[PDB]
Amino acid sequence: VVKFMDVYQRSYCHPIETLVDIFQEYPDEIEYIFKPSCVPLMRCGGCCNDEGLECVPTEESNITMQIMRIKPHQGQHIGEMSFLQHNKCECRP
Amino acid sequence: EVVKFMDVYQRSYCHPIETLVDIFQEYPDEIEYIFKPSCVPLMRCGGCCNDEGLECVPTEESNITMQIMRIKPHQGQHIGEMSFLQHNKCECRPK
Amino acid sequence: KEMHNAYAIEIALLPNLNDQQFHAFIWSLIDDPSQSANLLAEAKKLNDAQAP
Amino acid sequence: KEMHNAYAIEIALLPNLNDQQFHAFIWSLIDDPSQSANLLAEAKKLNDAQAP
Repeated sequence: VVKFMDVYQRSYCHPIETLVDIFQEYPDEIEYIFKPSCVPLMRCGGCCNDEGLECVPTEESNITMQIMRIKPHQGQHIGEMSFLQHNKCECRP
Repeated sequence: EVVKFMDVYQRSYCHPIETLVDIFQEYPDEIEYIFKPSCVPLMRCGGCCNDEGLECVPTEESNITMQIMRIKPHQGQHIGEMSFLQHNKCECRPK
Repeated sequence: KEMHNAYAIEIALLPNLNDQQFHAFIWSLIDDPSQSANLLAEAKKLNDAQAP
Repeated sequence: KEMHNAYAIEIALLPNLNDQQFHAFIWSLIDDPSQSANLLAEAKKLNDAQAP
């Protein structure tokens, strides 16, 4: 059994590794196929245990990864793509 | 630094990953209650299969028990043990 | 430690606290488990001073 | 390791591999990067065999 305080601590609003679809970050790139199609990003997650609050990023960074891009039936390449990350999170109105 | 392709591939591939889940979403029938905390950390299938003919599904599942504060507003509150569904194994499989 | 969690549960059981107070106490406790008993008293004082 | 990642990139860019061979090779490489070179030669020999 997981103890109450241990739950509360691990669940409270903070940056957590979150798997995100690349198309969600780059919606105009629908013509392409990406490998991988999703990437691990530090994003604000968890609860504020309030109803007047919400977990939101107070500090952001950008991270660069090597992704394979395929335009079906005209070549593929592995290049660098940038993704927004959350460094600090807070419960806010 | 730049995340290498082989590391992005490995880390994004279908597997059980800690995911924060609304308790209300897992206990749809108890939204008279208010929970603290309102979400819990649960191992769940996530990631990609990089094959349009395959999908990431749980192939092994277990339950985990947590201490949660169950609040009946203005008429009580008490610590109760609550069970949640967890994903132990995730595989890419045909849809 | 079972004792630290027992104190956490006690503070959380005080009904008359609000969302903000609740969290302050629990998070302070989580950050510093040694202050567990003192944090319990102060919340007790607060809980009854906030009696409806 | 820059070496292992380079091998992974070379295999990934092979045009005639299918999604399954793709993954199998990359995943074997991750599992035992000391097999990177052999995995690439195997993958290259395969890619050329599966040419139109």
